[PDB]
Amino acid sequence: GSAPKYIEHFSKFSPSPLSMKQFLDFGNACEKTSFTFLRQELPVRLANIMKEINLLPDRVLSTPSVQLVQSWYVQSLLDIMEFLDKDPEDHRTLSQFTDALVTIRNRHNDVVPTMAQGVLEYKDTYGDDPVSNQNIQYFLDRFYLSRISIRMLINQHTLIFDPKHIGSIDPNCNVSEVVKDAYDMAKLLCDKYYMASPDLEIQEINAANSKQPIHMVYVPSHLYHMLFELFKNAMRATVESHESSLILPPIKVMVALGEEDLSIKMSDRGGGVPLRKIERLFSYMYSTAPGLPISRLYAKYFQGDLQLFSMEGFGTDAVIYLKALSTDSVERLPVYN
Ligand SMILES: COc1cc2c(cc1OC)[C@H](c1cccnc1)N(C(=O)c1ccc(O)cc1O)CC2
Ligand SMILES: CC(C)c1ccc(COc2ccc(CC(=O)NCCN)cc2Cl)cc1
Ligand SMILES: [Mg+2]
Repeated sequence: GSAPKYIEHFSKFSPSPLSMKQFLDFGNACEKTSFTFLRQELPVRLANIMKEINLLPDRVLSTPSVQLVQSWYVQSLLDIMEFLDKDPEDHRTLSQFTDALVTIRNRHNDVVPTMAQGVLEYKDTYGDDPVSNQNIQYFLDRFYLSRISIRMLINQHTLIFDPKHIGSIDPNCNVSEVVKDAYDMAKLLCDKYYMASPDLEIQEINAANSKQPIHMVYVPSHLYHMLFELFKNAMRATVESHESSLILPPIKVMVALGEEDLSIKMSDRGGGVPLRKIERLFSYMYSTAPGLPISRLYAKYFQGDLQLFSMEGFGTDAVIYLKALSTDSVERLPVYN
């Protein structure tokens, strides 16, 4: 096989950050453009991250968990080679490719629980010192980011080439609606496991159009994933702090739209978290026993971020920061150096 020389040639190239605007303009600006493009860009982004995997020490590199995904990436890389020589125009050369993408998405579905079981066997084999933390944390933020960037291209392709929504993108994303959806769903999960559930106050704030409901251009899939996780905590927290009590304070969410920042605060009153312990809530390692950090990545992905400020003995605040503009909204891709 040539896979390591393939990795070699394509780890030369750089991932190409796309905007929302570009993602949309594919709308269709046609399959053949999407094909000719992706059959370069995927290899590039696969190659790039696979080059980084290979830079891990043998004590990590050797472990079952790693080699397994390292394998998947190869099998995937290879699958996309097949289409380098093939010319578009042929409606069947395009068809077989879409299939190829689907099979690859579905091959990679377990990356998360898998990487986890590698972390875990590391903590027990080698230990949980802070330096191990920074390394794991450095790498996985990048790995998992890279991972997201790839899913994004793949869904974009398959969902279009099978109109209001444009694949995983809503150009008219009513944010509050997504917020209810994530809440309702969390409420369901909460009630089920707890027989109660704090209510939800939402309040919009439209800087410019002081009155108008807040539409934005996003991948609502991603926005849900994040909101959902945040609620899960806001509820778990709110409940356990007040199980000996009667009255269950709601979960206030605020949505602010400014000149560039669309911000979402999820205030709970769950007896909060002392500052010392906050960094840890984003640590892949220090939260492996046998969430947020991934939700954080999803934010950073289109140039946003996700922060916690709690007040030990009151409650936590959790802000999702999104760029307000299709123009300022570009992929954050981990890149080689
Ligand atoms: C590891 O130590 C701790 C972690 C967390 C909390 C407290 C911790 O020790 C004191 C805190 C909490 C847990 C249970 C009940 N009430 C609050 N959390 C929060 O306040 C919280 C965290 C995240 C979030 O999105 C919302 C929250 O309310 C949970 C974590
Ligand atoms: C399972 C996955 C997520 C995993 C588990 C564990 C790790 C641990 O990563 C470490 C820990 C220590 C060192 C010291 C060193 O030798 N530095 C030289 C490197 N330049 C390097 C690395 Cl890459 C990474 C990834
Ligand atoms: Mg923070």
